[PDB]
Order: sequence, then structure tokens, then C-alpha cells
Amino acid sequence: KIRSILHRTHSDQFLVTFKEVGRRPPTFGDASVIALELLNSGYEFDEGSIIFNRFRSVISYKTEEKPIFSLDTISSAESMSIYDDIDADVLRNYQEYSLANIIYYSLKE
Amino acid sequence: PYVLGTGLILYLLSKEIYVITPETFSAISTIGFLVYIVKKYGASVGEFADKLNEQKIA
Amino acid sequence: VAYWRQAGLSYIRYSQICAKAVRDALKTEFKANAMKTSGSTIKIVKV
Amino acid sequence: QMSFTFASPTQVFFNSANVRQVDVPTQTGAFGILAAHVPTLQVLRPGLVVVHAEDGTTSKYFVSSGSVTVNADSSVQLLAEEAVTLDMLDLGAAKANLEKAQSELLGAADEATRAEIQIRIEANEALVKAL
Amino acid sequence: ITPVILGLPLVTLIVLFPSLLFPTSNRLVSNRFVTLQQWMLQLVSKQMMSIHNSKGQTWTLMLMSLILFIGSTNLLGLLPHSFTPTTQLSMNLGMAIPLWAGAVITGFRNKTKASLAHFLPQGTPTPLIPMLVIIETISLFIQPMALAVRLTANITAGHLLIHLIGGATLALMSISTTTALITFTILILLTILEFAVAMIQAYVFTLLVSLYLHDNT
Amino acid sequence: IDTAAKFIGAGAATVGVAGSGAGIGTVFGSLIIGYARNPSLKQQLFSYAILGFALSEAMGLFCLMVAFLILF
Amino acid sequence: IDTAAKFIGAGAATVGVAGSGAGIGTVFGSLIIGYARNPSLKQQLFSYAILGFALSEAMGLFCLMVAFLILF
Amino acid sequence: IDTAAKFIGAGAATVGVAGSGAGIGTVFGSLIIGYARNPSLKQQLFSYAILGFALSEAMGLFCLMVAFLILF
Amino acid sequence: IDTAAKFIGAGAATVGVAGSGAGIGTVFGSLIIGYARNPSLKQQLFSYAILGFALSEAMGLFCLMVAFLILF
Amino acid sequence: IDTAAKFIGAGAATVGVAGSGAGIGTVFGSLIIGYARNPSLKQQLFSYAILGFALSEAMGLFCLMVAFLILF
Amino acid sequence: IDTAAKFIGAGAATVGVAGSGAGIGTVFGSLIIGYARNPSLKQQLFSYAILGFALSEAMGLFCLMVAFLILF
Amino acid sequence: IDTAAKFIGAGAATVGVAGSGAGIGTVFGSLIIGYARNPSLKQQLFSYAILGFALSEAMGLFCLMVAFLILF
Amino acid sequence: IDTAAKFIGAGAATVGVAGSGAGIGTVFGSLIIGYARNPSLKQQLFSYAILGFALSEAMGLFCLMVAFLILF
Repeated sequence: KIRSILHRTHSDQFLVTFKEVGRRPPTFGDASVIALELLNSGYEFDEGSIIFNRFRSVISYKTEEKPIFSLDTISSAESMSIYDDIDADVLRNYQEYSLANIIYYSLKE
Repeated sequence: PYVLGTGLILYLLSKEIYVITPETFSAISTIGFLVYIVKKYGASVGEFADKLNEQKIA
Repeated sequence: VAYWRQAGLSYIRYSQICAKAVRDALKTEFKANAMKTSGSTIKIVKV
Repeated sequence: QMSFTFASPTQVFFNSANVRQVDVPTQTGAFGILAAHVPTLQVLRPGLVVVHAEDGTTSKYFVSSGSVTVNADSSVQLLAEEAVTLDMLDLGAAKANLEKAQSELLGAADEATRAEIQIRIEANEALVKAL
Repeated sequence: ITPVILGLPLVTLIVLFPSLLFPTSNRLVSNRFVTLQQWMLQLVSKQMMSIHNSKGQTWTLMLMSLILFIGSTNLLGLLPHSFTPTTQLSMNLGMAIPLWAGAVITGFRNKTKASLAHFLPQGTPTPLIPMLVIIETISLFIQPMALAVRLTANITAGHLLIHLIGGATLALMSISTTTALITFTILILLTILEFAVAMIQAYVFTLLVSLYLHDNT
Repeated sequence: IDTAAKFIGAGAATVGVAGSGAGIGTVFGSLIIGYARNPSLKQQLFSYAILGFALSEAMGLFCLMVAFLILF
Repeated sequence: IDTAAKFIGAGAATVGVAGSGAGIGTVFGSLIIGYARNPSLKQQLFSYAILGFALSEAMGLFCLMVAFLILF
Repeated sequence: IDTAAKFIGAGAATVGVAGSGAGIGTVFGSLIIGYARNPSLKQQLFSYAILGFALSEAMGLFCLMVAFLILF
Repeated sequence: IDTAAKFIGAGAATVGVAGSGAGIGTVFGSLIIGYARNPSLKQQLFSYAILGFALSEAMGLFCLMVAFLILF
Repeated sequence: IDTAAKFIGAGAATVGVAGSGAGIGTVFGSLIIGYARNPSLKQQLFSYAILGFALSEAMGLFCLMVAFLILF
Repeated sequence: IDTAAKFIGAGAATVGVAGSGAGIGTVFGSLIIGYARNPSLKQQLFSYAILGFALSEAMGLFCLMVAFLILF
Repeated sequence: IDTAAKFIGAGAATVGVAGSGAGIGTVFGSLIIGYARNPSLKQQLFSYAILGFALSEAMGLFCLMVAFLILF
Repeated sequence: IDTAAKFIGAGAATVGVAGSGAGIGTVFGSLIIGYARNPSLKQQLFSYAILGFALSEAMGLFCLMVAFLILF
């Protein structure tokens, strides 16, 4: 239903699309899937959003949009230092993981 | 001002109450003492703001 | 980047296999839920 | 005190619970995050988590991977990919898996595969820790 | 007679004015005078109280008197020369009993056999090994108490060498100044690096020791 | 010879305090980097720094006993 | 024998300062690397580097007093 | 010659306790930063510290066995 | 003897500069490891490296003073 | 001269045990700061610690055989 | 005695080159473990490697100046 | 003179073997913490440790050859 | 005295090889704990280790030529 809407210069500007996640639920398994392959692609951070329907209450959800950032580099800058223990590994391997977490999450929302 | 004058007198007394001091041993320690002044005055201008205000606050 | 970031390997890639390997581990009882909890109904297209 | 958030996508065990320490199978191996342990960000290894909770408890776990997060803030976040209390692992399986796993390693032949088998093997090791 | 007799009264009197002047500031005046001098024990009650209590208010002011007394006594060895090699040494030996006795007042006086029972029961000394307790009774007392005398005596030494190397440089190059001024300018700055630092760390020893008393008290 | 070798021999035994001097800076150094990793300062960590300065000044007290044996 | 051995006694007693200078480099290095991990610099940790640079120089004043004893 | 060189030669063997005293500050310091990463305090880490200091002061007790064999 | 032992004593005091030399490397090495952890190079950490080279050359100037006193 | 210099010649070779004294503290200390990172304690690390302690007491097996040669 | 002690005094100040040679091993070591942290290899770290090996070889060139002065 | 100071010249040459003994521990102890980061045991680090044990015991061989020179 | 103290002056000059031997252990140890972080084995870290063991035994060749001047 993302593909569906997107065709608005967004048939060329899809990178990938993931599919039929409802009708027999999505999972972390899935999430990891979408996560993994996503990375690889010279598309990584190009800012943007992860736009998903964030569930809010029975009666509500509010569709979210995110900042999507995965450049270990500006996650060099700032606070990164502060909560120390970091590497463009562990960074990434959280960045990754949180991408997964979110991807899953968001999806599930 | 009065405090400074008292401290100088004390230093003199002590110099005089000794066996033998060299021109040298004094001058060194005198420039040691001398050096402190220039920093001390710039610090001293700040110093006052703390303590008088700290009384007034407490 | 050693063997779970290999030269490459996603941390995911790894990770998922780890977790998967955990899922593989454990008892079966639980594993019913496992794949169930790690579907991948994610069918894929590029568009 | 340290607020320990222990979760897996599957479960939240602790959520910022005033645990005094959690000793973590991070990819560090560990660093046994003390309430007075510098905030730090870690990627999780497969090993065991021990939740020294300010309550005379150390609770046992294995986590596979994920990331653990030690915020500046009192909160520690185990975001465990697979998160188990050691309670639910299967020892039997581990051994059996482990032979098999190694075997497959013997037949592993992509860097990645090798990695993977080894991973697996290792996994069984990191499980084997407990098991 | 007079030379020693003028020095010890003077040392007391320089501490006595500050020790009288602050008690005085508790109502008058203040003008310039009292409020200016109140800063002195505000600097004590600001600076040293940042570390004190700590051990409790009870002990705090008891130590702070010695902390100022030690620094003031070394300052009355600062200006004087010559003074350091003889009089400050006789004052380091005259402070040696006060430094030994300073642990005596509460530590050795209440427990001579194990003043580490007040200072450190398990730590420096092995509590499993009363032999190491008595051994470390010197390295926590008998030697630290001699090291504390030495600790004021190397400030004395480092101060002295500034004056002595000192003097040995313009005595060497009595040129007025001239090239001795270069080395002499260094030897000066050594005043700060030696005496003013070590003088600090000597009262830092009194700080820590009277912290370890009164932190275990 | 009898008053000579005991006056130059008491000086060589004072080179045993070079071990306790740098050995005290390390045990108090790793406690500065240890409390930097935080936070069990009082008790456990800084209570062990006394147990590490006592086993290091024990060889110092053993060396200062030797130099005082040839001096008195 | 009497006038000579006291000069070769305060010379070997100055080789005990070889620990007070290197141990101070060990403690002030561990406070230089310790403050990097942050953030207790103007308290807690640099207030423990003064307590370390003193205990290291404590075998540097005890050794220096022996070299000042053999001379004068 | 037979008694003189026995008093200045027992002082040079007291400089062999410089390794047992600086080594003890390394066997306890690397145990301070060791338990800082934690958590095995009693057993494993501090148990390995005792088997390390025993192998550090052994070169101090054998060096005080070659010291006391030159004076007694 | 008296004009002899002054040369075999002023040289032994130069062995006290072994702590000043190895203390300068350790205080600067951990400053090179502390500035490798980033970022306060300009003051705070390398400023304290000057406060660590001074409290380490002080046990090297006091040892060079005793060597100069036995030579001149 | 012949028997007199054999006494202050095995005493200077006894201060060579200061390298093995602190070298055993640096080796076993690193193993205490290694098993803290965990978990290859049994074999791999502690087994390599017996290879490092033997290669550090090797200099101790060559320095104590030197002083025992100038004795008898 | 007058000609003997200068030779024995030149070697004693040559033992003060043991502190400069290990202080260069600590400064270049903590730069080798300070470049592994990455990435400013040129400038910052290895540019301060010669700035840390200058103050540590400054204790050697002053010590080998006191060793040459007793030879010429 | 000829037979005397050759015996006290080999002993101080054996004190130059105190760098190799503490060098052996600091080179095979950093590899005891290298494999703690894992997994280059019998690959790169343990192979370079032998190339680090050889560079340090050679400065013990070039010092034991001076001790054998003043003995035969 | 002349043909004696130069044989005991080359022994004290060979004690300067305790810094070229313990400086190599500090250098070829941090390039073993730094390569454990990986993967700059060739061209970078071990290349700087050639320039690390060049300013380490440079204080030792200067200490091996000081003993060679007190022999030949």
C-alpha cells in the first residue's frame, strides 16, 4: 500500500519495496530482513524518514515520520562520545540494530 | 596596605636573624617573591568580589 | 568486521543468525512460537 | 541505582528496574555495568546476562545479540535480540547442535559461511556457557 | 635566645590575629577592616570546608587550625632567610612532635598498640595478620609521621635549594646580576614549583591523614 | 674500612625505596583510572588501594630497615 | 675512610628518587588518561591525583632526608 | 677487606627489592582496573592476585636471603 | 680519598634522573592516549600534561642539585 | 683484592633480580586484567601466563647463577 | 684516586640513560596504541610523538653531559 | 687492582640484565592482553611477540657478553 | 686505580642497557596490543615500530659505546 501510493516519482525512486507484511503478521524476523538488505545498497542515510503508522490508542494512531540517520560519522559528533563505548562498529551495530528495532517496531505499529 | 607593610617587615627580620646570606640566595627568592605580584594583583582584583559578597549573602 | 561482520556480514546478518541460533537452541515448545515470532512474510520487490 | 531495561522484542523483563548491576555479554565480552559506570553504548554479544538487581538477586540470562545501551541517564537497556532467562534454553539441544554445528564448520567454505558456522558453533558455545 | 624566642611568639601571633579577628567579625563592623579580614576565615571556611566534614563539624575546626598553622608556619619560613636550614628544621622537629602527637591525640592516645584500629583496620594493614598491622603501623604511622616531617622538610629543602642554588648562582656569577639573573629567574620560579607546591602537598598530607582519621571516626 | 664500608653500604640500601616510590604511584594511578570507570569509590575500590599501598611499602619498610642497620 | 664514604653514601641514596619521579608520571598520566573518559575533572578524580602525587613524593622526601643526613 | 666488603656488598643486594616493590604496585594496580570492569571480586580475579604477588615478592625474599647471607 | 669520593658520588646521583626521564615518557604517553580519546587537546588535558611534566622534573632537578653539590 | 672483590661483585649481580621481580608482576598483572575481559581463563590465557612467567624467570635463572658463581 | 674516580664516575652517570631509553619506549608505545584508535595519524598524535620524545631524551642528553664532563 | 676491579666490573654489568627481564614481561604481557581482545593467537600477535622477545633479550645478550668479557 | 677503576667503570656504563632492553618491551608490546585492534599490520603500525625500536636502542648504542670507550 506503500507501492500503491508511491509512483509519484516513486517508481524510480524506490529502492526496494516489502510486501505483504500484514495478512499473517510481520515480525522481527521480517524486520531483520528488511533491515539487513536495506543497508547494502549505496543508499544508506540520505536522511529521510521512516514513515509508518504509529499506533497510538485503539482509536487512534498517528502516522509517523522519522529522521533516518545511520552515518556513523555524525554519530561521531556529539554525545556519542559521552555515552562512551563506541565504534563505527557498535555504533552501526546498534544503528543497525535500532534500525531493525524500529523497522520492526514501526511496522508492527 | 597595612597588611602588606607588616609582611615586608617580617621578611626583613628574618633575613637579618641569620649567620650569613649571599646576595645571591636572596635576590632569587626575591625575584620568587617578585614574580608572584603581577599575577597576584590581577587575581586580587577578582578576589574581593567573592568574599565580601559571601559575608553579605550568609 | 570479523566473522559476524566478517569482512562484510550485517550485524543483522549475524545477529539474526545468532538469535536464530538461539531459537534453534532452546526447547521446541518455545520454537513453535519461534518462527512464528520470526516470520518473514516480507515478500519483496524493488517496487 | 541503575534502571535496567531488559527486553527482547518478545518480552520485557525489566523495565528500568532498580537493579544495581547487570553484567552483560556485550560484544565487549562484558563490562559489568555498574550504576557508576560511565554511559556507554554497546552491541550485544551472545553470552549471559546477570542481573544483579539491588534486591539480592542476580538473575540469569543468555542474550544472543542486539545492543545494550547505557545511557548517561540511570537507564540501561538491554535490547536483546533473543533474550532468554537461562531457564528456557535446552542443553540437550546445545550439545547436539554443537557437534553438528562444528561439522558444518568443517564443511563451511565461504568466509561468511565459516563465519556463520563458527558463529553457530560459537553460538552453541555462548549458549554452552550456560548449557 | 632572643632569635628563637622572637620567632615562636611571632608564629603564634600571626595565627592569633586571624584566630581572634574572625571571632571578632561576629557582629561588627565591618568597614573595610573586618569584612576584609573575615575573607581570611571565609577562605578557610570556603576552601578547607570544601574538604572538611567530611569527618564531621566536630573535628573540622580542630584540624583547620592546624592546616592554617602549618601553612602559616611554613610562610614564616618562606620569607625568612636564613631560616629554612636551621629554624624551620627546628620548627619541623618542633612540628615533628605535634605531627606525631596529632595522630596521638585521637589515634595513639586512645590506641597506641593499634592506632590503625582508628585509622585503617583493614586496609593498609592486613587484619588477618597482626604482624602486617604492626609493620604497616610504621608505614601508616611511624614512617608517615617521620615522612610528614620530611614532608614539610622537603618543602623546606626545595625552598631552601631555591634560595641556596640560589645564591650559589649569583655567588658564582656575582656580576650584578647578570647572567646569574637567567638561572636565578629560573631558581625563582623553582620557588613556586618546589616550596609553594610541596607546601601545599604537605598540608594535603595533613588533610588526608586527618581525613583518614575522621572518615573512619 | 670498618667505619667506611658501613657508611657507603647504608647508601646502597636506600636504592630500595625507588621500588616503593613508583609502586605507590601505580596503585594510586590505577585507582584514578578505576574510579574513572566509576562508581564504587568509597568501599571496594578505594578500600583496596590501602591494601595495595601496604604491600608495596612493606618492601620499602624492609629496605629502610637495612639502611638503618648500617647507620646505627 | 671517614670523610670519603659519606660522599659515596648520599650519592647512592639519591638513586631512591628514581621512583618518586617516574611514579608521579604514572599517577599524573592515569589522571591525564582518566579525565579523557570524563567528566569528574574539577572534583573527585583530579582531587585524587593530588593524593597520588604526594604518596609518590612521600618516598621522595624520605629518601631525600637520608641524602641530607649523610652530607650535613 | 674480609669484613669491610661484607657491609657494602650486602647493601647492593638490597636494591633487588626494588623489583618486588614496584612489581607489587603492578600486580595490585592491574587488579584494581580488573575488578573495575568487574564483577568476580572474591574468587577468579583477587585469587589470581594472591598467586601473582607471591610470585612478585619471591624475588624479594630470595634477594633478602642473599642480603642476610652477607651479614649473618 | 676526599678529593676522590666526590667523583664516585656525584655520578651515582645522576642515576636519580632515571625516574625523571621515564616519568616524562609515561606522563606524556598517557597524554598521547588521552588526546587519542579526544577532544580537549587545547587546555584541560594537555594543559594538565604541563602540570605532570613539572611534578616529574622536580624529582629530577632535586637529584641534579645533589650531583652538582658534590662536583662544585 | 682477590677475595675482597668477590664479595662486592656478587652483590651487584644480585640487583639484576629487580627485572625478574617486576617482570613477574607485569606478566601476571596483565593476566589478571585479561581474564577480567573474560572468559578463556582455563587454557589459552593462564596457560600462556606460564610461558611468560618462565621467560621472565629465565633472566632470573641467568642472574642468580651469576652471583652463585662468584660465591663458591 | 684523583685519576681513578673520574673513570668510575663517568660510568655511573651513564646508568642515567636507562630512564631516557624506556621513556622513549613508553611515548612511542602509547603512540603505536594511540594510532590504532585512529584516524589522525599525521599531525596531533605522531606530531606530538617527537614533542614527547624531546622532553624524555632531555634527561639523557643532560645525563650524558655529566658523564662526558668527568671524562674531559 | 688488575684482579680486583674486574670482579666488581662484571657484577654491575649483570645489572644491565634487569631491562630484559622486565622487558620480557611487558612484551609477553601485552600479548596476554592482545588475545584477550582475540583471536590472532598463533597468527599475527603471538608471531610478533617472539619478534618482541628477541629484540629485548638481545639487549640482555649484549649485556651478558660484557659480563662474560670481564670474567674471561 | 688507573688500570682498575676503568674496568669497574665499564660495568656501570653497561647498566644503561636496562633502558634499551626495557624500552623495546614497552614498544614491541603496544604494537602487539594495538594490532589486536586491527587491521593496520603492514605499512602503518609495524612500520612505526621500526621507528619505535630505532629511538629505543639508540640510547643503548650510546650506552654500548660509553662502555667501549672504557675498554679500548
